[PDB]
Amino acid sequence: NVFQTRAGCLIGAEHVNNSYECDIPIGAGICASYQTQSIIAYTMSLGAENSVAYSNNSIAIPTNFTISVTTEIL
Amino acid sequence: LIANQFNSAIGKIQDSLSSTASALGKLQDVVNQNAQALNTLVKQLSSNFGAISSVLNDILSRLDPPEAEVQIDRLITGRLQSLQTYVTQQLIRAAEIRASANLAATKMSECVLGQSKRVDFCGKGYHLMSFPQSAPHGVVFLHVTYVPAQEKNFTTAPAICHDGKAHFPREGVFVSNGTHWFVTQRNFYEPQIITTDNTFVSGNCDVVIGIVNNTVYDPLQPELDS
Amino acid sequence: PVSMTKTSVDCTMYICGDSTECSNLLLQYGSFCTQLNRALTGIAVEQDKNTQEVFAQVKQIYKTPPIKDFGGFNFSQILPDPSKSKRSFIEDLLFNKVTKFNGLTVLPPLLTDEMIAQYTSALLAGTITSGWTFGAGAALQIPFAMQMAYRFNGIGVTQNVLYENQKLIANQFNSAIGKIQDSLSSTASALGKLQDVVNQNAQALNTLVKQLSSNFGAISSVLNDILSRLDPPEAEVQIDRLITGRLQSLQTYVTQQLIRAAEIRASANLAATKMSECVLGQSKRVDFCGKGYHLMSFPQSAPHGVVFLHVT
Ligand SMILES: *[C@@H]1O[C@H](CO)[C@@H](O[C@@H]2O[C@H](CO)[C@@H](O)[C@H](O)[C@H]2NC(C)=O)[C@H](O)[C@H]1NC(C)=O
Ligand SMILES: *[C@@H]1O[C@H](CO)[C@@H](O[C@@H]2O[C@H](CO)[C@@H](O)[C@H](O)[C@H]2NC(C)=O)[C@H](O)[C@H]1NC(C)=O
Ligand SMILES: *[C@@H]1O[C@H](CO)[C@@H](O[C@@H]2O[C@H](CO)[C@@H](O)[C@H](O)[C@H]2NC(C)=O)[C@H](O)[C@H]1NC(C)=O
Ligand SMILES: *[C@@H]1O[C@H](CO)[C@@H](O[C@@H]2O[C@H](CO)[C@@H](O)[C@H](O)[C@H]2NC(C)=O)[C@H](O)[C@H]1NC(C)=O
Ligand SMILES: *[C@@H]1O[C@H](CO)[C@@H](O)[C@H](O)[C@H]1NC(C)=O
Ligand SMILES: *[C@@H]1O[C@H](CO)[C@@H](O)[C@H](O)[C@H]1NC(C)=O
Ligand SMILES: *[C@@H]1O[C@H](CO)[C@@H](O)[C@H](O)[C@H]1NC(C)=O
Repeated sequence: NVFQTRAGCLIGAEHVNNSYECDIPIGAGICASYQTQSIIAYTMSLGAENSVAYSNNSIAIPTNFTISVTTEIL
Repeated sequence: LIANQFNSAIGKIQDSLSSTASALGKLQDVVNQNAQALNTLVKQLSSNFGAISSVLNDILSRLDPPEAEVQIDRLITGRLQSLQTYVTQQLIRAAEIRASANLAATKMSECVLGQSKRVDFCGKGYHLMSFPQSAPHGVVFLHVTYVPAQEKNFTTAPAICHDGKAHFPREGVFVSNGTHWFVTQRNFYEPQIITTDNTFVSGNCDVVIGIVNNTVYDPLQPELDS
Repeated sequence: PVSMTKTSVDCTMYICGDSTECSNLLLQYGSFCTQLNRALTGIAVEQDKNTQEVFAQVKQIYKTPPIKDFGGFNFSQILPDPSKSKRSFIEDLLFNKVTKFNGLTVLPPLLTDEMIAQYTSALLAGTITSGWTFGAGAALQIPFAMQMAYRFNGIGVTQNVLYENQKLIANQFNSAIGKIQDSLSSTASALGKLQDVVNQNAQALNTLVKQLSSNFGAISSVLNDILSRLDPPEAEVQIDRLITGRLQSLQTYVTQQLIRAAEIRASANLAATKMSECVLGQSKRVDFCGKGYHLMSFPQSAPHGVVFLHVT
């Protein structure tokens, strides 16, 4: 069940082709995770790839609006 | 609607905090680092530092002064080194905490006592205000931000040609739903008929790339006709 | 500079490497070397937190449309090259201008260089196609000419100025980008700020390794030569001298690292603030975002740091 990486070699976690957000950092891209059960180690994903329809004459303008209230501890 | 959104968001802050305890990680890390440094300094008392035993009374008793002196001096060197390491760790940690305290002072004085345009200084999004809240060995803000949600496409154009003169919006942007043209503010859809009280003229059509053709209404013509 | 080298040092295998006698004797000094290991692990984690704070600011991963209709602005030098580590031209120039077994492991960074380059390319494409709305909320497309019109309206200059001088503006822009290319490729003394972080870490490590081969007042700077020559009683005195010396050296190095990492974290906080208030927006803070009236910025990654292009 071995799996060699760039940070060492991970004994006891299967390599998955998928890529979800980083759960347990490992090193050099890899990020472990526990999902149904077993522990998986993959290459973390930076986020949902989202192009934008940019033209030279198209725009986007909001109509509604949310008033969010975030919290910042210091 | 805005007041209801504000109250609902405050309630969500209440729920998040009252339920999940992993939100005060920063303050907890400060307290834990200090307590760990102190317990390490104390447990350093129970070390031999090479001496015959950590108990100073034991050394003083079981050895004559001429040699108990060198044993006790070795223990002194050990304990003094440990204490100096602790004081250096505290100096560095206090520099970092003062960095965070200057940051909190700046954040309170700009966010709370005013309204800062510095993006992502006062919570992701446009800033409205932010109320502080105390917390043990810290402070906690509630950055009331304004986020836009629902948008359409509205094919646009940089300016319009009415009588060969280029017309740019004084404060807004030209859009076209697919039927007619309108000038609206940039952050909230609010179309308005393109009158000369909203746009200003400059130059002509021979310059502005991507200009379009339309007639900008004038309120003075009907007042002259009537 | 944004991050340091995630160095880790093993107290035991450094001080008394491969000696149960020396290990046991060091054990009498208490939690000293556990303290050191915990400090260096704190530094090693803080480095990844620094890089995260600086770059990982965009929610999604935006990607420019292939139809490059940018009113004349070229942008090809900073957008990724799909034919390489998919980095941009100026990211590459920034790369190539920047240049043992004692428990001195060197952990790897958590965000690889290609993931860093993907992050800054996301930020760059979002900026290009949507101004600031992607940092203020959901990204709203808008033609680049109209965006630069907004920016011009920010510094107290009516839009018609741009809308009339667009071609001259695009020419000046592209020429300035080319000048940046030439400068970075010719006078490689521009990356001193990063190269000196690297040199300072290398010299700290070299001093730390040299200190291994000094007597500190003992008879032989080789623990094994001391062990294989003397009795336990005298060897204990000699080994005690060596342990004292090596531990003082290791503590000095770790304190230097703590101070330098505090400095680097100050610089990474400054880079995070700079990206948030400069890229993702348009700051009216004079001389904070380029000497002059500010228009926008474009981040470009670099080895252990970030590089902006303050378009003023
Ligand atoms: C803006 O968003 C609010 C929030 O979703 C919309 O109001 C909601 O409308 C639905 C329709 O039945 C109700 O069920 C919700 O209770 C409403 N929520 C709130 C907070 O009012 C609103 O319609 C949207 N548009 C405008 C113009 O306000
Ligand atoms: C807007 O309308 C004006 C006149 O109504 C157009 O002006 C003429 O357009 C034709 C066709 O492009 C040209 O050959 C002429 O030289 C223009 N000037 C005159 C005095 O005839 C103008 O082209 C229209 N613009 C758009 C974008 O439709
Ligand atoms: C953006 O700039 C690049 C660099 O000058 C342009 O690519 C060059 O194009 C010329 C002629 O088209 C060639 O001689 C160079 O070898 C090209 N350089 C590279 C690095 O490819 C590019 O054409 C410009 N973009 C636009 C839209 O004009
Ligand atoms: C404003 O400045 C620009 C840039 O210095 C001038 O544009 C250049 O003018 C020279 C000589 O007239 C030309 O050789 C260049 O090709 C022009 N473009 C660039 C990018 O250098 C411009 O003439 C100045 N005056 C104006 C716009 O009225
Ligand atoms: C993951 O990808 C590797 C090749 O990179 C392949 O050999 C393996 O079968 C894949 N496994 C899964 C579960 O997709
Ligand atoms: C209109 O905007 C939406 C974004 O909500 C986008 O998905 C769509 O492609 C746009 N329309 C066209 C014709 O591209
Ligand atoms: C804008 O894009 C359209 C669609 O490709 C193109 O026909 C036009 O030449 C472009 N430029 C202007 C100024 O409209």
